[PDB]
Amino acid sequence: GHPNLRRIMMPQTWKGHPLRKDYPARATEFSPFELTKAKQDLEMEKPEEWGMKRGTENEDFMFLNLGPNHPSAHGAFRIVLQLDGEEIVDCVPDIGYHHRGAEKMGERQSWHSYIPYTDRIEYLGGCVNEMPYVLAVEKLAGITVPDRVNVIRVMLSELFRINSHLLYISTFIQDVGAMTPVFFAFTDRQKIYDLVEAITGFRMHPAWFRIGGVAHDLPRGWDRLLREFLDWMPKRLASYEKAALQNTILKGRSQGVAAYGAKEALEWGTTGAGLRATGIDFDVRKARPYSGYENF
Amino acid sequence: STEVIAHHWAFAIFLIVAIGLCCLMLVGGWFLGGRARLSAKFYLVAMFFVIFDVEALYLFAWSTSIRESGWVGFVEAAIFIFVLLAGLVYLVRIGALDWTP
Amino acid sequence: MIPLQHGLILAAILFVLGLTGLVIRRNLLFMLIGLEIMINASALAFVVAGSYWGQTDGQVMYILAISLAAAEASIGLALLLQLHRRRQNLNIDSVSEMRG
Amino acid sequence: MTITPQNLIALLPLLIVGLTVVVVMLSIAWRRNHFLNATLSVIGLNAALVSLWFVGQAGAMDVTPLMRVDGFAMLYTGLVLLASLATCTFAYPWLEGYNDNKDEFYLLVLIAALGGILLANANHLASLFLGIELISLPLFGLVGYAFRQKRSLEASIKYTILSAAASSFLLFGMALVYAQSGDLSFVALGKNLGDGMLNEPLLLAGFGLMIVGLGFKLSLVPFHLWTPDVYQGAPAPVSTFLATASKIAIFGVVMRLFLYAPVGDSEAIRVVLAIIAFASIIFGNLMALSQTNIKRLLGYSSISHLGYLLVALIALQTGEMSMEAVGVYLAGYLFSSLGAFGVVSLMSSPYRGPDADSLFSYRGLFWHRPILAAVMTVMMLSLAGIPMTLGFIGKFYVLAVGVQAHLWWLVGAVVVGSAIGLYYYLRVAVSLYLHAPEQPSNWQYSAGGIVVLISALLVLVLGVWPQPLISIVRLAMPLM
Amino acid sequence: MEFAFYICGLIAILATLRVITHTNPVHALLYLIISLLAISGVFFSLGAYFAGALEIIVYAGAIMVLFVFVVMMLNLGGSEIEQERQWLKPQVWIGPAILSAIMLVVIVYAILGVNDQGIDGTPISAKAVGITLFGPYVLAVELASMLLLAGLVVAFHVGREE
Amino acid sequence: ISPELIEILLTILKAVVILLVVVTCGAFMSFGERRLLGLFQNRYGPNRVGWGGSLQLVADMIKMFFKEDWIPKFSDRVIFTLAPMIAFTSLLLAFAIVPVSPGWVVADLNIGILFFLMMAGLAVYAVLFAGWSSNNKYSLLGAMRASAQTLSYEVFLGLSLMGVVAQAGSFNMTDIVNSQAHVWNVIPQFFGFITFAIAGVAVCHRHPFDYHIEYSGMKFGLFFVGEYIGIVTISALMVTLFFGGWQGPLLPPFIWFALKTAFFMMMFILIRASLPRPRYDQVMSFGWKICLPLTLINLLVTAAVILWQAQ
Ligand SMILES: CCCCCCCCCCCCCCCCCC(=O)OC[C@H](COP(=O)(O)OCCN)OC(=O)CCCCCCCCCCCCCCCCC
Ligand SMILES: CCCCCCCCCCCCCCCCCC(=O)OC[C@H](COP(=O)(O)OCCN)OC(=O)CCCCCCCCCCCCCCCCC
Ligand SMILES: CCCCCCCCCCCCCCCCCC(=O)OC[C@H](COP(=O)(O)OCCN)OC(=O)CCCCCCCCCCCCCCCCC
Ligand SMILES: CCCCCCCCCCCCCCCCCC(=O)OC[C@H](COP(=O)(O)OCCN)OC(=O)CCCCCCCCCCCCCCCCC
Ligand SMILES: CCCCCCCCCCCCCCCCCCCC
Ligand SMILES: CCCCCCCCCCCCCCCCCCCC
Ligand SMILES: CCCCCCCCCCCCCCCCCCCC
Repeated sequence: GHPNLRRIMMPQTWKGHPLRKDYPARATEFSPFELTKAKQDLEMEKPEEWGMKRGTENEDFMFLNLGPNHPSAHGAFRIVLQLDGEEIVDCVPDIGYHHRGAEKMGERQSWHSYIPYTDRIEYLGGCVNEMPYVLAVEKLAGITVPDRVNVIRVMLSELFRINSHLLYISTFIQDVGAMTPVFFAFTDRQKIYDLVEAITGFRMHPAWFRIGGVAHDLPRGWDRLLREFLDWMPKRLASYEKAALQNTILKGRSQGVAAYGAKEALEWGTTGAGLRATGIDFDVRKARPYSGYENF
Repeated sequence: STEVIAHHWAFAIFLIVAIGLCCLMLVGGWFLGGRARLSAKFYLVAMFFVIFDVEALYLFAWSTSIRESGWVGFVEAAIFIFVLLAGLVYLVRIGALDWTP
Repeated sequence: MIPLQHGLILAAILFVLGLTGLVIRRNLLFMLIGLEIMINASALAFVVAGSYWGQTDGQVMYILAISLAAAEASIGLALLLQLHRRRQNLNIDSVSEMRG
Repeated sequence: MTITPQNLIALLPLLIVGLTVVVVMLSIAWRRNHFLNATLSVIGLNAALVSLWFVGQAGAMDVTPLMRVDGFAMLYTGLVLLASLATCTFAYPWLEGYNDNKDEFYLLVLIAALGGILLANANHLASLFLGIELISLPLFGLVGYAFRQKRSLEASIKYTILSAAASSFLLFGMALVYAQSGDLSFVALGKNLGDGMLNEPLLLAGFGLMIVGLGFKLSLVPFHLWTPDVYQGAPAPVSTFLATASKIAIFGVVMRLFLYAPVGDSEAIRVVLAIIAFASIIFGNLMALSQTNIKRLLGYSSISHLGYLLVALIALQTGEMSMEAVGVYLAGYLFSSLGAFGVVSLMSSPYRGPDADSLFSYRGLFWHRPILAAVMTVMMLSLAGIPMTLGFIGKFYVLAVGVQAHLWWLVGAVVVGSAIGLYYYLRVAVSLYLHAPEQPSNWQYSAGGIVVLISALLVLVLGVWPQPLISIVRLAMPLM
Repeated sequence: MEFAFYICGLIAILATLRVITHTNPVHALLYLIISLLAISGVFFSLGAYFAGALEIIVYAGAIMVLFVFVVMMLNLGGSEIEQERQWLKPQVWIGPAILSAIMLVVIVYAILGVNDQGIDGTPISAKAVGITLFGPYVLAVELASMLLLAGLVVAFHVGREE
Repeated sequence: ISPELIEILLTILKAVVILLVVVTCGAFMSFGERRLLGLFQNRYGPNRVGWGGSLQLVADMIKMFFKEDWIPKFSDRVIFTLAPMIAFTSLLLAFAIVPVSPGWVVADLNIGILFFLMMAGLAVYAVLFAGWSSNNKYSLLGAMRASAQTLSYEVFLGLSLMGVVAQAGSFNMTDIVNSQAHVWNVIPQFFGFITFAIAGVAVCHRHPFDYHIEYSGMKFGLFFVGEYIGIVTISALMVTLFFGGWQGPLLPPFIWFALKTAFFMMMFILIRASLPRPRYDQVMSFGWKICLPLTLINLLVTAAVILWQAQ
């Protein structure tokens, strides 16, 4: 009864189902013939197999490819846009251009050597991506971590949340058209990266959480960098707001664009800022508190 | 005269040197280095540009001789600009100039 | 010291070239192109006539001529767009239903 | 020159129609209302028709180096305004069935009426060229107002390309005339010649190209081939306007041009116009012998009747009653064509979409629409030059003018073409009174029927008593 | 100014001749833009400075911008007519060629018999044209505005999409 | 050797010097846009190729020259080569009327700003030709949108300049800069100034009003150098039309003209760095509904004040 049951992570000319247990997890040998065949598929790439209808019946239904290569940090993906002039009438997103076999790797790494792979799930998140994996393994192991471990993990999760939110706000402001706040927000991200480099030894993928705690203790002097960042940040945030986020051109580009209510957010599984913008006060840190978020 | 023909020769040399500079740039770019249906809104806005451009040329001719035409010419150009703005209000109010409906 | 006859002859040459292009081309866009050529040749002839007599009248009727040319090109290209919308070809020999 | 408040009083119908254009455009911009915008258009046209009285009280004088207002301009302004009012009245029930915007029709009708007024008052090559274009372009829009209908799009394309060609021909002719003369006023087109040198080659060539453009706009042979196709493809109220107002205004400005120009009495232009008039009469009558559609038949009728008018025009310098003959003929032809195209428009309204055929099927019209059949057969008799009708009075005037100037070839052509016209007009009338195999109700349809009934009564009454029309045409005399 | 006038006229004639015989619409529009620039140079040679300025501003800057707009809207790549080349075969074009040659001969014979004192080429500035435009030619300006309004309304009504 | 021929040679050399300086200033202001964006974005910009980055432009020039010249196989070669040619020469000839000093002008035409309008129309042609000849759907669509933008703002470019033309009573550039002998035209023609600035930014395809993806090698360099030459031309034109041009109290006339022109070039860069890009429909609605009636009312009030003050 599925309307269009096709492959979504692999190309349609793929033999086998990779998450089955009898599938070889490792990479097969690269062959230039497969590369030339897939290049031929790209060059000769029919708006009927994708579930599209009205294949230029109004003599204005223009087709364009929005991806897959992108001049943006969100990654690589393709949308085929059908337009009446400038109006979108149908869109089929084609994803899987960033598939890494993370779950199949989860069946191929140990409980400890999988944490770097958890790091690169959402590569702007870092320790935030480490957090549910190590909490679930601690549920499997029966480990109740001490309160200092919870405090450290909450600190690093909030630091990486600030880093990711800064990248998101800068990227949105650059998408609207203002090109200075991305430079300033990346300077702030460099301050956060200085603190994270001091604590963990790595910038973006620290791989620092462990089963039952963290990799090392905090280095002697982290609080000075945290105080520097906490003094540095709010003035720059107010500068970002006044320079770009209260601009009426940005508001005209943003307000009333691609809106949905609580019903559409619930029926599509939308979570995070998109869910809470509809008035649904559902945050995991309050509804199902984890890792000592009740103490903040 | 002398100054007028000198300025004419200067303008001619300006044209010649500019054309030769662009041609020489393209020739040097070519020689050097190794080798290995749209909607009706575009027509509508271009047509509106054409019509308001010839009405603009009328205003161009008026504007350079305002003092020699007196208040009568001001009244006539006021009627002209009033018809211009009535046509503009008619175009806006019916959604002709709205890119999106 | 430019003869009026030479300017009028140039304008007449451009007019008859525009008329030939209007006749021999079945494409409606090339007929509109020919119409633009003929009305521009008429405007050039009037400019030559006004410059020979030393009057602004030639340039005034040039202005009226190009106002007509702009509006006629607007209407003709709108009709051409409509023709291409409802019959997908610009051959006017298809548009010959009324006869006799 | 300059502009005076007295000149503004003589400017009254032009200013009133332009103000109506602006008011109707702003009313469409406010809210698209069909009834209100049609009411505003007919109110403005009636206001101009009433302001003709104040123009007459102001006298006759030259309002601009371009415009000259006199009795002749008043008469032809009145004829064009009456044709525009009838076009609006016929167009409302037709536009009741039009699915797209119905409000631009009256705007284009008002702008074409403005061009007709300018042609009526024209005294200059600039004003003549601008008035011709100001009539033509709204007719480009009105002929293809039902562009989704294939026939109307065909007619609009044909009219647009051919009239752009004719306008460029006319423009090149004015260019050659201005190169020869140096003055663009009508009174000076050949003034700088003398001692029998009126047949200047460049002046004759410029007037020939002007004759090409005007004879296109008047459906004169051999620039006549557009007329049946454009008349058939256009909407029937547009056919009414294009048959009456455009032809009347362009013939009036041709009358002023050939009366005021010192080259108007050249024998070469006279012989060329005689050839064109002979060919126009004979050809327009002969092509309507075997026509089954009423629109093409009326187009060939217009060709023949403009040939008769041209015969009245050729004897302008030789005769003395030529202008009065043209005025009486134009009033009669206006009323007859208004009635005929009004019956066509009333029986072709409402517009039943671009897919359904707009065939007239005039056979057996009396047995379900008796009054329209009586009006239509009165028009068919009137176009034939049969007595009891005003068209006979116009034909009698054309014959008297031709007899006075000894234009015997034109008189014989008028008689032969009148006989051929008798045949096909009478065939149309008896077909109306035959038996058909198989066989609105608002006040605007009633207004259109009242208009065609009033035209029929006027044709009959001024056919049996033409003295008031002759007197009010002789009262409308231009400056000598 | 004499040599400029003759060279610009020759360029305009050659470009128009290339226009009426070319098969690519964009190349034809480019050649006609070249011809319009040449006729503007003809205007500047004769002292009609405002006419040449409006020839490039409007004729070679607005109207054929609209033509190029329509051509690229239609995506005219030479289909069903470029595969024919019918106008290049003699049986289509020789007849109109004799027609236009006879008309040109008649018009040239009429042109050669006029009084000709020559064009001095004294520059008629745009100020004088604007004075005459709002003096003796007031009603021409107002009714030309009405004419352009009519063309605007007609082209909007016909060239909609729906 | 005659004094008339000496004067002719001096005027020819003057025009050649003006042309070389505006072309060099356009290229070095591409470099200066990079450096000024670095200044406004809390960084340095290119400052390693030579002293302070002064030899950077030579490096991109050599890279542009010694690149593979590439024309698409299914494209029109003539139009593809022609579009950068027009985009360069049109705004170069638009600069050819700007008086930078008393006695330093290329052509003292009686049309002047009309010649600027002609050149702007030809620049629109350059954009259209670049979009069509690439044989790419993305470039064609982008050229359609960009050309409709430039039409929606050239519809009032001249009408914005008509206030200055009406006050000066002439089309000549030197008459325009002489009409501001006491008050600069930015004070009376302020609305004309803002509308002309908006239209000049829009017709130069500059931020925030911005088909180049198929161009490469020296053609892309020609496109960019033509764009920055258009920036120079529009800045110098607004200096001459609204800021007096070469007139000033103390400094030499070139010093005043160059300072005002460089200030407006820096204002171009600051406008690029600051403002976000509006949507298409709002941009064209602003061009049609707002700027055109503003220019018409500005011309009407300017004429009324001029005729009222003519005693
Ligand atoms: C040498 C030449 C270069 C000179 C450089 C200096 C001058 C540069 C001029 C740049 C002009 C840029 C103009 C941009 C206009 C954008 C108009 C627009 O789209 O506004 C839309 C926006 C929102 O509209 P709304 O209806 O609310 O949309 C709802 C949709 N959800 O509506 C709004 O946000 C309302 C305000 C619209 C814009 C008003 C005008 C602003 C102009 C830019 C700022 C100029 C400041 C002075 C700069 C220095 C001047 C010398
Ligand atoms: C060399 C071989 C051919 C090369 C390719 C073609 C290049 C263009 C050739 C034609 C145009 C330029 C001719 C040369 C003009 C040089 C200046 C000149 O002669 O000026 C004289 C005159 C100045 O005015 P005035 O005051 O009357 O002068 C009398 C002096 N007391 O000037 C005037 O009155 C007006 C001068 C003409 C108008 C300005 C220039 C117009 C250019 C139009 C170009 C059109 C496109 C050409 C494309 C060619 C390729 C197809
Ligand atoms: C790819 C190349 C294509 C071809 C490009 C052009 C090739 C030829 C270039 C050289 C031509 C000769 C130089 C031009 C003539 C200079 C003299 C001149 O124009 O004089 C006439 C007039 C003088 O006015 P002024 O002296 O102030 O008045 C006092 C009384 N005489 O001044 C005027 O009337 C000035 C107005 C006319 C100026 C014309 C300038 C060129 C216009 C065409 C640009 C083409 C751009 C490329 C193609 C675009 C797309 C097609
Ligand atoms: C709601 C419906 C729509 C309503 C309307 C909306 C649009 C409004 C548009 C308004 C436009 C106003 C333009 C006014 C211009 C008048 C000034 C002028 O042109 O004066 C001419 C005169 C110089 O002329 P003359 O003396 O002959 O000298 C020339 C030398 N041969 O000049 C002088 O002598 C100097 C005069 C200086 C005057 C300066 C002050 C007035 C102009 C600047 C206004 C600034 C406004 C700033 C923003 C306000 C808030 C928006
Ligand atoms: C010019 C004089 C009047 C001409 C005729 C005008 C129309 C009059 C119509 C009156 C009614 C006619 C009825 C005819 C009925 C025929 C019945 C035939 C039965 C075999
Ligand atoms: C499918 C329909 C095609 C129609 C093509 C029409 C072409 C007409 C060509 C006319 C050629 C005339 C040549 C000169 C004739 C003698 C001189 C004029 C008459 C005296
Ligand atoms: C953006 C600026 C473009 C300027 C182009 C013109 C350059 C001409 C160079 C002339 C230099 C001398 C000017 C006259 C003397 C007055 C100034 C003396 C100090 C430079």
